[PDB]
Amino acid sequence: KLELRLKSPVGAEPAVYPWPLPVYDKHHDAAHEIIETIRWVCEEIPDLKLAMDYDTKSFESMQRLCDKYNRAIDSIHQLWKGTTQPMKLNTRPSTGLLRHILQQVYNHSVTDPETSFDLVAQMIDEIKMTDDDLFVDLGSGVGQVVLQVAAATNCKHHYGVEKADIPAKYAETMDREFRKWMKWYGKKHAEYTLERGDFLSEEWRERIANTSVIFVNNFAFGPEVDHQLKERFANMKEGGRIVSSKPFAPLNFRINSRNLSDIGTIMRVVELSPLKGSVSWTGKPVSYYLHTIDRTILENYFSSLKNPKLREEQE
Ligand SMILES: CC(C)N(CCCNC(=O)Nc1ccc(C(C)(C)C)cc1)C[C@H]1O[C@@H](n2cnc3c(N)ncnc32)[C@H](O)[C@@H]1O
Repeated sequence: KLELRLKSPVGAEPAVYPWPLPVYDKHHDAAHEIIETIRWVCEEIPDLKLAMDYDTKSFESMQRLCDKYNRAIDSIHQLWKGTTQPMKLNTRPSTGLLRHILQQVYNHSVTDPETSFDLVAQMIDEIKMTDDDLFVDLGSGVGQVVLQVAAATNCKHHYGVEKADIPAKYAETMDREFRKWMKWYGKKHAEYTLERGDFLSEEWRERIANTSVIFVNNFAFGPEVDHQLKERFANMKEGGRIVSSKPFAPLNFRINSRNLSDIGTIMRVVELSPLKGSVSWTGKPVSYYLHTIDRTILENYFSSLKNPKLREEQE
């Protein structure tokens, strides 16, 4: 049992990798996870970076990297017992670190098969959230978007619902791995829960109604599903928000007597700035749509109906 070990910068149990190092997929292996972990822990701790071309296929070369990191850590834990203040323990991971952490968790969780990551990141920055908010990802897969958002924001709670057996199972793991690795790096996340469920179900009806921020990746959703979703969103509170990959109402909705009951009567819809250098499987750059529950649109229309002048114009 030849092995490599990395010490936690905050004294959690060490990460232990068997030799020879496992490959995760055609683009990810333990070797580079190790290397990358070291680089990121160095970003967490400037002194560690100060204190610190490799052959990822030589055990001795890789052990010289680990020992060197591990000694630098010991040395840093000593420095903190002195007057130097330890790394503050309650912080959120930088975006960079979070990217690594999520890659790492994926690798250790999903054993059989994240440009989204960058998009989600853009959305986290545009969509201000606070401790008032409840976030849900509808059709949450293995959970990566809940985890990312839960790591980055103050929402009071974050949920993901997913109905298929496979992804839901991985999600149970992704949850354990995530908490484990976040403890390893000494970072906080907001509360979250990843659940099995169908978000079209009667329980979810009320839950959708009380959620203030919904992400849903509905591009390939069919008419029936998008329509059922519209009927769920109709019950949401003023200022509720939905971010999606396909808009649930037209962007220039003009309210009139034929379309009174359409969901565009009750929501502002905007196209969100795309991410430069993004390109979907289609070939077109990726755009995203923000809907904000705003029932003043319907109010003003009905006001207008009462005003004979404004009534004639329309008419
Ligand atoms: C492709 C989507 C939908 N989703 C998985 C995607 C993983 N999560 C995201 O990608 N979130 C996200 C990403 C980007 C944005 C932006 C901000 C718009 C860019 C917003 C949200 C399919 C999963 O839904 C389940 N699923 C499908 N239908 C249901 C259902 N009816 N009930 C429960 N789960 C369902 C399926 O079983 C499948 O497991």
